[PDB]
Amino acid sequence: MVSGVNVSDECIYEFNRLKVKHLNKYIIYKIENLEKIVVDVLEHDMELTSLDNIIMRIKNNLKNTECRYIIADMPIPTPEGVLRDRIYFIFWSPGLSKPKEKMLYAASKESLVRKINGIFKSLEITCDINEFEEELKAIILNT
Repeated sequence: MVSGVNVSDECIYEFNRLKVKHLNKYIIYKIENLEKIVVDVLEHDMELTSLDNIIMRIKNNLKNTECRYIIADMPIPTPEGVLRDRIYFIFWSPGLSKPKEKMLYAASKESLVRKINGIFKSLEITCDINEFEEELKAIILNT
């Protein structure tokens, strides 16, 4: 939809540091004051290797009552497999987030994604925070 939020330049700055300079393992973005998409969290630990561990770390930054966009460089072995890093974009949209926020995040998602080239897969997760970790894994693993 046509709601009124724009995208801060630091957003793409950090994504590029993740994608190109591999200095970030994941970035969590949020809408600040209902009108600007901004960086909420950056994981600089480029020595984080486990998928399950990265999913756990992301989960600990999320809540049942607020929407987030997450970009994560996921360490994923080929059907071989030689661990290839894939960029996932995740729209966390839990049920207990208020509607004003749910709609705004959904209506703004495109504004963010269309600036972010190189995404391996874009995902929407709307389960309870208790199943976040299992659901993301299931999705990632079922191709």
